[PDB]
Amino acid sequence: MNLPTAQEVQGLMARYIELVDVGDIEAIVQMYADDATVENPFGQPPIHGREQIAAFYRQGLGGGKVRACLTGPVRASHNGCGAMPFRVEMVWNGQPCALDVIDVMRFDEHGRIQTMQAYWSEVNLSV
Amino acid sequence: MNLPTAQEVQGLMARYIELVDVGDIEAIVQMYADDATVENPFGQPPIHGREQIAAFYRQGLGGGKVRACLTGPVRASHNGCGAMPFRVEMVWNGQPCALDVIDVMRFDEHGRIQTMQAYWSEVNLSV
Ligand SMILES: O=[N+]([O-])c1ccc(O)cc1[N+](=O)[O-]
Ligand SMILES: O=[N+]([O-])c1ccc(O)cc1[N+](=O)[O-]
Ligand SMILES: [Mg+2]
Ligand SMILES: [Mg+2]
Repeated sequence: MNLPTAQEVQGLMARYIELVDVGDIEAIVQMYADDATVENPFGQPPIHGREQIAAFYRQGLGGGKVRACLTGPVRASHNGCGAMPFRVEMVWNGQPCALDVIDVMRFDEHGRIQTMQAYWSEVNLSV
Repeated sequence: MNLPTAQEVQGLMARYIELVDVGDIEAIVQMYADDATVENPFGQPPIHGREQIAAFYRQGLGGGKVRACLTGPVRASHNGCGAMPFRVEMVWNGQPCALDVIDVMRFDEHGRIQTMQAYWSEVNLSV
């Protein structure tokens, strides 16, 4: 595809959450542009490139026991960007916990994620 | 205050929604830096400065019949920024309607909104 339309952004961002929810690290990485950046949480320096991004998702999702679901609709733009609210459920030293997040994404002219910014801070974590 | 902490960002952004919900145009404008920008929706060129911002809110809220409420928690950063999901309820040619929005804000070193970006597109509008 080219620069995704608003409807395509909504589909791609929902697909991303699906891949996080099942923990398909390789499929997530494929959604990113080869030189994409991730800022997690927003406020921290970006990581760069598919290998660093793969390392990120392997760390976050490789231990298993992670689920993610949209908590409301994707809000898309007409310039290939969008924002979405979701909750990540995991386990903290064996206890269930949740993290509320908003991701902002910009897609490139091939429909790949160029930038991801994950807004959250520690008070978005609940035990 | 100085650059708001994560907790202060959560308070300021929730306060903003409160002021939108009651329609206090003057109090909203006061939350913005004198030279702030608003991008509504994200993808459109910014408006600039408190007068243009006041004109924006007078247009959006001056006709009355607008409510706004968070639909989930504010996601704040440690660098004075945050993102929040909310729903705006209004009336379209006399019929109830809703718009789902995510605002991203950056605050300045005085606790005023420097930039606001409102993510939404037409399929976030429901009649
Ligand atoms: O660190 N996180 O929990 C996180 C934040 C934003 C995301 O898009 C995905 C994840 N994750 O893979 O879990
Ligand atoms: O255009 N809008 O509905 C809108 C979008 C983002 C906002 O922070 C506020 C409003 N509003 O005043 O209604
Ligand atoms: Mg490229
Ligand atoms: Mg200033």
